[PDB]
Amino acid sequence: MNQQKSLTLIVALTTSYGIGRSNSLPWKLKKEISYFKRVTSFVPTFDSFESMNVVLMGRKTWESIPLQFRPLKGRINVVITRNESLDLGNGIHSAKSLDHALELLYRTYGSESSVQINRIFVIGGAQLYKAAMDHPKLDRIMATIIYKDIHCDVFFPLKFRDKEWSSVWKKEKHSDLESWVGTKVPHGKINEDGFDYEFEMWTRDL
Ligand SMILES: NC(=O)C1=CN([C@@H]2O[C@H](COP(=O)(O)OP(=O)(O)OC[C@H]3O[C@@H](n4cnc5c(N)ncnc54)[C@H](OP(=O)(O)O)[C@@H]3O)[C@@H](O)[C@H]2O)C=CC1
Ligand SMILES: CCOC(=O)CCCCCOc1ccc(OC)c(Cc2cnc3nc(N)nc(N)c3c2C)c1
Repeated sequence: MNQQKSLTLIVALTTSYGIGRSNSLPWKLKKEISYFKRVTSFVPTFDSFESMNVVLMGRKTWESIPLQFRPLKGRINVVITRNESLDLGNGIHSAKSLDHALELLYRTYGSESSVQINRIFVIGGAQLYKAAMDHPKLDRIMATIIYKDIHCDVFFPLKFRDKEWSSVWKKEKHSDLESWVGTKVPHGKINEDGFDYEFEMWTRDL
């Protein structure tokens, strides 16, 4: 009664698995953010009458996002942090672990609640990504690959695109990415600001 959905991780990362610098992103990509927004917000139309997605994030990611952009708009935010500390949010949820967030979500958004959960995303940062990679329900990574070894000080925790992980994690066809995300998605290299990047979807078997 708690294991009733897969998790999806969404991340932008360099070819060296770099995700962050000096507690922020070290690139400026508005289209890449709009992608993150489309994907994390997308609900099939028939369901969209009553259903919403969830974004789970570490408290350091929470702080990292500019004040203007919180909570992240038409999704259910849950911030994961290990001491019932002092957050202070407009209906904004707190849990001490990934599984405690899941239980809090299923208790709050039940068979009867007006709002119903479609998909659940883990949106960072490295510490929460590491918990999600270890979680038996994670089966999908939405990766934006950034083809530049931009200096980072925080890294994604498991080299899921490298040969050692290649019997577990498989890159899907672009048409399957678009089928999952519900829209046409740019295919191949996109250039904003001196770097190529591209959108990928990886899966593993549960
Ligand atoms: N490129 C991308 O797509 C993304 C990049 N980022 C970047 O990542 C950096 C943040 O990464 P990181 O430093 O790991 O920060 P995290 O966001 O993972 O936050 C870490 C804090 O969240 C809490 N936490 C995380 N995992 C758990 C867990 N399993 N159980 C309990 N509490 C947990 C802890 O809080 P406490 O200390 O409260 O106990 C921990 O100290 C920033 O640079 C941000 O810009 C973030 C998201 C996406
Ligand atoms: C109120 C007006 O709102 C508007 O007009 C719309 C602006 C939309 C901004 C909100 O979305 C943002 C904004 C900034 C961010 O860090 C600056 C992030 C964190 C981020 C970014 N890329 C990301 N990209 C990927 N592939 N994955 C992530 N996990 C991710 C993550 C967590 C998200």
